[PDB]
Amino acid sequence: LGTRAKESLDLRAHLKQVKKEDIEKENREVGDWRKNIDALSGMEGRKKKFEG
Amino acid sequence: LKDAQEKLELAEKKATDAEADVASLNRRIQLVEEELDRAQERLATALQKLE
Repeated sequence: LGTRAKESLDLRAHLKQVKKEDIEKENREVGDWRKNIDALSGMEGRKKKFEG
Repeated sequence: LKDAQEKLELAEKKATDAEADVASLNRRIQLVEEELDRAQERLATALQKLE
């Protein structure tokens, strides 16, 4: 019984390690943008839209 | 006539000045309204995220 429990736990732990290795590996892909605002109180362009 | 001449010139300059002022101020009010609306859309995005 102890041997069976040990082998089952070993297999489960090995699978969990294989998963968790890549789980911790590339977890920085969550870096994205937040798109805050600044009120753009300094835009003083001219009316020359020809490019559309 | 000379009196009329000066009156006409001064009124014309004043009119053109007022027109330029109001036009540029209209552009400014457009820009500030754009600021307000785009900020409001940011507000909606933030509200959805927090909820």
